[PDB]
Amino acid sequence: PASVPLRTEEEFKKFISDKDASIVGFFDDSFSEAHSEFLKAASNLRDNYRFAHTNVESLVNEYDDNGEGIILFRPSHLTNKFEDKTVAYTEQKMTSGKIKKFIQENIFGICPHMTEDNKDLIQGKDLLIAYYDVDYEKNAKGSNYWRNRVMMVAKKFLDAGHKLNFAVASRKTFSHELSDFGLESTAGEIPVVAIRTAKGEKFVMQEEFSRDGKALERFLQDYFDGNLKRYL
Repeated sequence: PASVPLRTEEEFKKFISDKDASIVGFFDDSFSEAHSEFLKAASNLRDNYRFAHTNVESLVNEYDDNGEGIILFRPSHLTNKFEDKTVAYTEQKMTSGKIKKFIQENIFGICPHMTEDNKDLIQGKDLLIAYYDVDYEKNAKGSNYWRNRVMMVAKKFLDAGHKLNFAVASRKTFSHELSDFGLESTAGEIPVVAIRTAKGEKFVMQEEFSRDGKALERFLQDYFDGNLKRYL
């Protein structure tokens, strides 16, 4: 069961309401070539993402116009003004390789919440993390407050040419990582920020994170300009 069959709208809504993203296939034909390739991708990536599919007419018709589509659904608690909750697979042809590329390029969006479960999928490319009291069980409000400030800045640099990934992470859960950056773990609300490049260079924001996001903005500008001393 690398992909969960969803036989009802209750089941589909239940599936997509998770704290992790959903990759849902919509096929009126359960034996199509494309349904086959869907299941191959689900099988290859079964531990990395949550796959489901459906042939429920009302659902396939809602999400696709040709009886053959895939929608990524981002976590509803992470919805934000900078991207949408859904991303439809846009290619005409469906292969497992192409479904794999699609999910990697799209599932996380601009600034995922990095967790113990997804951390190895977020890490590895040049990456800025903002560490603070991320916790959507007890602190949804403060979680969003800071993440929206980080995203508003990220999106300005992304919209310009710049290539860098962004994530928010619990300063607590990832306390061991902080020492790599000369940072300490606190219960504090105000984020600390460090970049690690894929090649291993580390850059640590020095100024306190201002609510107006301009400290983060100055840190990123300096990073891209190459005016930062690397940390160690």
